[PDB]
Amino acid sequence: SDQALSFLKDFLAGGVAAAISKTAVAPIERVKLLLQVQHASKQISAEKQYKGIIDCVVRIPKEQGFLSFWRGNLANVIRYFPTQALNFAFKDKYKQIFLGGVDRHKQFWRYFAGNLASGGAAGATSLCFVYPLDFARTRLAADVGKGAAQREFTGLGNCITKIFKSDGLRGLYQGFNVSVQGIIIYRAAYFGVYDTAKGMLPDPKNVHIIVSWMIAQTVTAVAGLVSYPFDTVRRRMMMQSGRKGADIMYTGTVDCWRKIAKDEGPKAFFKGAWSNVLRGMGGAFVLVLYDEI
Ligand SMILES: C=C1[C@@H]2CC[C@H]3[C@]4(C)C[C@H](O[C@H]5O[C@H](CO)[C@@H](OS(=O)(=O)O)[C@H](OS(=O)(=O)O)[C@H]5OC(=O)CC(C)C)CC(C(=O)O)(C(=O)O)[C@H]4CC[C@]3(C2)[C@H]1O
Repeated sequence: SDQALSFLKDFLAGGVAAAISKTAVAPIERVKLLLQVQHASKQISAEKQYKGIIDCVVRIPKEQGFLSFWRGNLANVIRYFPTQALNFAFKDKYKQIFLGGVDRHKQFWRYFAGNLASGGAAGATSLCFVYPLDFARTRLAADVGKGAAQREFTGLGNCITKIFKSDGLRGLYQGFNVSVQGIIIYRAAYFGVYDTAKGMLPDPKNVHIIVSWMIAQTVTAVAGLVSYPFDTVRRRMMMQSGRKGADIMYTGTVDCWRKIAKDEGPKAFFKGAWSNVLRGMGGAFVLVLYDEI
């Protein structure tokens, strides 16, 4: 060996691992979505909206079947491979266009900005292609329907083809913009918090290693909380595609930040935020157990 098809078995493993953690936490990921976008559903009346996580998981199995926890999951397992291909293709290029020729230690802010753009551009590129999967994934999760007769979509494939035959690609991509704003916010917080933090803590390796994990998670959760409102409006807009007239609670991104803060208050933006913290730590934790011989 020295060129034994090495580069791709990682790819397979990397995707197989991704599939496993996503599927493991798919149940809580669905509860977080429901709580997040239920207030804007055609199915969930006001007298069906869940009181929280427990209320939700205690009711879902009975309402739609135990397997419904995995409703919309398929897209989670797919997305990995197509996304990854696109990174091998642009991520590096973006790094050099924006971070090229700048020394992180002698230009902190020019590195902060360049790195945002670097991640912002790449994210926008990948989204551009797999966004639809996130769309379907989110639409299906919100499908609180019971039988295939009280179900908005009979699946991912249908969900895609349906909305399209209803709004072309425009429907399938609602929330795009704000999700791109969100990504930059996520990244600014992720790093912003890791820089201030790297100093407030002992970097001489002296800090067990497991404590190092819990802090990485801590940082992933903080970053995820700061950009959560953006995720919230993003999802709320996805909900609209296909809903021709009447119920249209939102018309545009601004129309969304608007209605919410008004009708739902200053926090509706964080509906599912805690659930999303659990989903994230749970996932990172699954990747831990996964590393078995
Ligand atoms: C408005 C919002 C909220 C805040 C920002 C994003 C993410 C958290 C942002 C995030 O993940 C991004 O952040 C990572 C941390 O800095 C960055 O890694 S890094 O380069 O190694 O630093 C990831 O890049 S990648 O190159 O590895 O692939 C990047 O992924 C993308 O660009 C994924 C595309 C599918 C978009 C990805 C993701 C996740 O972690 O849950 C994912 O979908 O998998 C998004 C969920 C959707 C929201 C939630 C978007 O709705």
